[PDB]
Amino acid sequence: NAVESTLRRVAKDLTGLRQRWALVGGFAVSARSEPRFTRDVDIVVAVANDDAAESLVRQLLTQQYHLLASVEQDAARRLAAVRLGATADTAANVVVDLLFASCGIEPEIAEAAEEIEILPDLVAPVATTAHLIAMKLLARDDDRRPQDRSDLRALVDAASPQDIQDARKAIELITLRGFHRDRDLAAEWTRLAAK
Repeated sequence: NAVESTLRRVAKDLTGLRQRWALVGGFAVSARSEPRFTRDVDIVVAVANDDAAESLVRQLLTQQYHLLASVEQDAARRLAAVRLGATADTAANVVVDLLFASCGIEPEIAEAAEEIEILPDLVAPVATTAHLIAMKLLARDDDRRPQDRSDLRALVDAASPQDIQDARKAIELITLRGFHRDRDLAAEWTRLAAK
């Protein structure tokens, strides 16, 4: 409700700014598999560099958002993501996460995303099932994020064989770019799948 209002708002704001963007997170998993409880908006935004990301964040802070946190890292792309606090709606305050260089394949995710009617009269770009599988494998944390393991099950159960292969190729690109850190994500996937 308030979450849905925030989604519509950030959707219209990013598109008006001509940003290459895609929904990830709960709305996207819900769209690709089984609707599940979602209380924030998670978006990938493909931009050229940190300077472009910061220019976009300053543009949003002139509108109905305030900055709650920045995620910075030692990589060539120092700005990984920002967390914004939305005030589109008035029942409760709602978080909006913008991901720039968090998983390392933000450009490919925005490019492969597909237009889907998420809400009545809201068509938004949604990450592919394969890209969501890759993202959830990377982000899985059972002490801090137990929804990831369940989301991953739902996504794999909803995927086609080609989706699975696309996910494995998405994992290799993440790894080629160093975003795996020290982890063999494909081997982790195999072991989770054995159950």
